[PDB]
Amino acid sequence: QNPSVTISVNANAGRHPINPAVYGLAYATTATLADLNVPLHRYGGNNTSRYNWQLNADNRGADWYFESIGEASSVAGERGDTFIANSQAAGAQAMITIPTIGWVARLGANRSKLASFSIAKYGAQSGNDWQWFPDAGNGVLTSGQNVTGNNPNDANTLVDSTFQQGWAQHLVSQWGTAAGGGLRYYILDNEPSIWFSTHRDVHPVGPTMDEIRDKMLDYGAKIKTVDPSALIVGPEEWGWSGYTLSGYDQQYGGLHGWSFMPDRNNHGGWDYLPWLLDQLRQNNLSTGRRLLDVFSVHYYPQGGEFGNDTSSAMQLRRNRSTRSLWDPNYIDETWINDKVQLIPRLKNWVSTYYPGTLTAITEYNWGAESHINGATTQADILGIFGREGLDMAARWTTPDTATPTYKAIKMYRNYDGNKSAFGDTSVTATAPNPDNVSAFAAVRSSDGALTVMVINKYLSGNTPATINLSNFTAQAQAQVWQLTAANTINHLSNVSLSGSSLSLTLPAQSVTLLVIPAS
Ligand SMILES: [Zn+2]
Ligand SMILES: [Zn+2]
Ligand SMILES: [Zn+2]
Repeated sequence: QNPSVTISVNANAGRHPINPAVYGLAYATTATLADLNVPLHRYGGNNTSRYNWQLNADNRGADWYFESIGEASSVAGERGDTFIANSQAAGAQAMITIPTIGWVARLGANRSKLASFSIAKYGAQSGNDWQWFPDAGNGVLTSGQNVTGNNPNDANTLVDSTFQQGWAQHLVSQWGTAAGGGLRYYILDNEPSIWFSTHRDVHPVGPTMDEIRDKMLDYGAKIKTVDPSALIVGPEEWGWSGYTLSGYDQQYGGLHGWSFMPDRNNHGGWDYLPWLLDQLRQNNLSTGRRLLDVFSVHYYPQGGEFGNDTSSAMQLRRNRSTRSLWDPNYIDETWINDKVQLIPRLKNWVSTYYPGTLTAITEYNWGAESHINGATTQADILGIFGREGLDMAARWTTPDTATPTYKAIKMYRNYDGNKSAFGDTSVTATAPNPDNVSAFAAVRSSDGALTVMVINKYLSGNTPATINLSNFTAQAQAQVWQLTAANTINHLSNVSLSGSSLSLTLPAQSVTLLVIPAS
């Protein structure tokens, strides 16, 4: 039905390891972490920036009327300990976000809720938590203008690095050091550059690159001192603009155009993250101690695919927009309007401004989770991650178990229900056009088997495909597992060799895994 495709896989080219940390997830259950066989679990997000560990509570920020709400438990840090217990109960490494913003939540009498923009204290506003906290306004006047001189102490308390160090001490005491099997990843806040938006109530002015640098040096030292075996992750920036412009400049730009970036101008025209990395590198050179271990950013496509729009046009965009993660000649079809090639960009930035620093995308989501288009896209993302050498990744939230996207992940980490996974040694696999059909390959170390994932992104018609192998002696038959809109991981009939190649027909919008044993 569709034009035939030839995919060549050379087990001897592009050889490099695939860190299983690329299959990371945020907010999943022990059951899911175990079923999907994911080794990384992330506790992060907007509210985690306002978490007070001694009170065991946080502020929802712009997400929910800037309300300070406590957890049921009054035990300092139980949220974190419960998160960690659930993670290792599934054999997964946990990541805990440690506030750096300073203003964390505090509570009222008997752990009662507090609000940063009390309507009674600041006047009528365009929004409020009418159903659960009517006095909690959205911080916007009826005129549409933001409320301004609000007192940050209304629902918060100013804390510092020594305060957070205490949490690290609590963590190490309860779980041990990282070297001993305790918390391995400490994340420094969340999307700091846009604190002036998400955490407007407590940080109305965007942070300069100086203040983000100082906070990482400061908070990073405190944590390393408590646990030198632990790994620090940051800066968790939000997206494109936050890669070259500090929060101060992003905000300034929004208010006066982009003809003059003050913070950038005071730093020799340097780009934000490159400068931050270089700045950390210099400090590492002066003290001889590494404070940052993993360079992390978040990335969500901007063309509108993040959501549930499953029209043909959007599905096609999802088939393409995925290039922004690796393709150097792909201009993002959005306001970004530039060649982002994320992973190569992150790798080059680390290699150029702070060698030895790992790379990660701690937040991403291409949408359409309950739709096959979302699954082919997710499977595409996972393949790209392993091929491009991303060190770690954390999908923003875990897809529902009934979803086809959930299976897409499973196709890589537990396709047979036996925890069998995609290979750990990436090898070259080239497809003539990833937009309609992409492929990824690797060689498993335990089995020695060659695993080849083929994604047919075409919206209709069967697609005949032939896989040509190079430098791999395989048995006469390759196993086949497949996923389609039928939302079921099917174990198809084996396919036979025809020398050093195998052919098969690929259904439209499908994820097929080929397990080719060695010898
Ligand atoms: Zn600040
Ligand atoms: Zn304690
Ligand atoms: Zn400076």
